[PDB]
Amino acid sequence: IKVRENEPFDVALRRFKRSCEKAGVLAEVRRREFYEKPTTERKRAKASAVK
Amino acid sequence: EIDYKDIATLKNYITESGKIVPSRITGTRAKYQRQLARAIKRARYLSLLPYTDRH
Amino acid sequence: SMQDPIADMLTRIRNGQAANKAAVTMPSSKLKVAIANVLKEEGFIEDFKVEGDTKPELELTLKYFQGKAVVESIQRVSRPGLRIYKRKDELPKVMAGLGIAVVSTSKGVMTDRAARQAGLGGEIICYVA
Amino acid sequence: SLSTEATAKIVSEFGRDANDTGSTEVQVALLTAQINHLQGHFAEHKKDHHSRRGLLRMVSQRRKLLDYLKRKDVARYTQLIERLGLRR
Amino acid sequence: MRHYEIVFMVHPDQSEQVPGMIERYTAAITGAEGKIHRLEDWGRRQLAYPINKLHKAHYVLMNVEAPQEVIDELETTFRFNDAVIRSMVMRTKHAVTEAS
RNA sequence: GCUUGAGUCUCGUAGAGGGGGGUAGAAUUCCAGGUGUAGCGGUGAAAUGCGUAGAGAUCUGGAGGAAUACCGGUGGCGAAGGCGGCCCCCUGGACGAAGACUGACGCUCAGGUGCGAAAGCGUGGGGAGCAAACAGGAUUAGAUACCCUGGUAGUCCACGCCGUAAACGAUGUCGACUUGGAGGUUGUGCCCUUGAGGCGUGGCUUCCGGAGCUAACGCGUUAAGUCGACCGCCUGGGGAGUA
Ligand SMILES: [Mg+2]
Ligand SMILES: [Mg+2]
Ligand SMILES: [Mg+2]
Ligand SMILES: [Mg+2]
Ligand SMILES: [Mg+2]
Ligand SMILES: [Mg+2]
Ligand SMILES: [Mg+2]
Ligand SMILES: [Mg+2]
Ligand SMILES: [Mg+2]
Ligand SMILES: [Mg+2]
Ligand SMILES: [Mg+2]
Ligand SMILES: [Mg+2]
Ligand SMILES: [Mg+2]
Ligand SMILES: [Mg+2]
Repeated sequence: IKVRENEPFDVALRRFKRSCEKAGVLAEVRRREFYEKPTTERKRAKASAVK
Repeated sequence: EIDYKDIATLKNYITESGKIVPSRITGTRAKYQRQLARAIKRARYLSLLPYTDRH
Repeated sequence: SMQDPIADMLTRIRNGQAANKAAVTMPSSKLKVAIANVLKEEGFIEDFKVEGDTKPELELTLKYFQGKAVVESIQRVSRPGLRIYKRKDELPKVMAGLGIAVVSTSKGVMTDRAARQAGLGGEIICYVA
Repeated sequence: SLSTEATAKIVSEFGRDANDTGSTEVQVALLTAQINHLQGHFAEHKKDHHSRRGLLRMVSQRRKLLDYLKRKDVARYTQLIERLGLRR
Repeated sequence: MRHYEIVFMVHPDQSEQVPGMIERYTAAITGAEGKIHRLEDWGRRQLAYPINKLHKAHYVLMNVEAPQEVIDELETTFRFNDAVIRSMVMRTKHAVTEAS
């Protein structure tokens, strides 16, 4: 979220943003409510994540 | 874990952001990941820990 | 719910058998015994055994001939829901003679072969071949 | 769910010695006790439909145990409902 | 008799009323023959986020054994009382000592 | 009469089980103000819409309603419906460890009764966001749509109606019996606690898989296997869950 990054380097170095926010909870909340269908959606996040 | 007052042991179960850390990272047991959260929550309510890095 | 003990026998056998299991136990009773008898007598099991006083416990030894088991089919015939009673002239004869039908008469728990000889009838407990 | 204190007191009050915990008479009173208590719980609230199931349960139970006793010792039975105060 | 953890936070300006407060809540609980198994005047501590505006605030940990009644009034007086900007009476499960 | 079925008692354990009251932070909308200046917003592209009465953007202080990120999980709880911030109060069930009481007090259940998602109805309240209706803007041959700008009921609370869902595991309840393997969860006994453990012994659950079963698909000790007790229900499609 935050980066100090003091002296030597003009490279952004903010790969932290790909560690939480962004398309994370922000693609999530962006649209169709869901409500019970995430249930189904996450039942593939495990019907897959078994192997 | 054993308590919310343990902001010490506690502070190594949350990200910079303040967000609780999944059990799949901590390798924490089950029973305890709950004891943990329920104490981090408590710590959050009692201004003993931020909900947010906004503060 | 344990409302038919005899089927629980007929079946503890049936299963244990199909599971090529040597032994088999269960809570006993006079009625269980008298049948284990006919099963031994007529030779569908090695021998029975009741071990205990407070809470008696039928124990049966299963026979196996070739690879197969000796009991090809054990089936209840009477039962709580629907009881059966054949006279003497109407007693059944399983597998055309081969195998047998347990039956309880006023003179004890016999086979069809028996009860026919005994000249009387009873409740046909179950079939066994 | 009914103090160890009170629960004990009733065993003591209905069965033989304490320890005669499962005496017909004693269960009936032990339930009775809880049932009645519960009336004030469901007075307030009323919407507590789930917990209500447990209470009805309580009564299906007692009602069954009471029926049993009556078949056994109607004397013990009569005494019991006079003593608890139910049937009307 | 039930235990509770309990801990409130007094507004800085109203710090000086903390001694009397504890004095009071104690005499209130002991009053109904309830034990007082811990007490810890954590004093002005700094806050994780600001709250009611204003940072830092006086803390008071205090484990107790008392009837579910004096516990009630306590919870309310924490409302009646503006000076207390948070409180939280907790769990139970037997007394406790020292920790922190 | 019996004690194993079933009950009761002691102690604990886990839990989004139920009901009530408090309370928190993040966001959104809105009100007031600082700064700031001509665009914002929206789409596939647009337009309606919003902004020179200063919008959007940014900072600050407020108000209100709604839902509770992370934890979070083939995790958990309940009879089904369904139940996710945190705290207290009230309360149901479940489970486990010892023994102790009761002594078949059980199982199932037409009728009956209770419960029962969302939408819907009645009275008051409440109303941020969403959104049937409806209005506008597009698209299209047409566009009563999908898209966009708006937006009412409703979605929220109390009280009371309604009683239905693909209310599904499309698998009634209970009981006994029948090879295994890898997990998740949650109790409990023992072990130089000498390990973040070692071996056991329960309840629950996910995935495979054996016999067996199956039209096949598949199920497979949580059976759709082997058996019993009771209940519900089916009897070609349409007509009709209608008259
Ligand atoms: Mg009999
Ligand atoms: Mg805000
Ligand atoms: Mg603001
Ligand atoms: Mg409970
Ligand atoms: Mg109803
Ligand atoms: Mg509704
Ligand atoms: Mg209404
Ligand atoms: Mg619209
Ligand atoms: Mg229907
Ligand atoms: Mg379903
Ligand atoms: Mg297995
Ligand atoms: Mg399988
Ligand atoms: Mg079956
Ligand atoms: Mg009709």
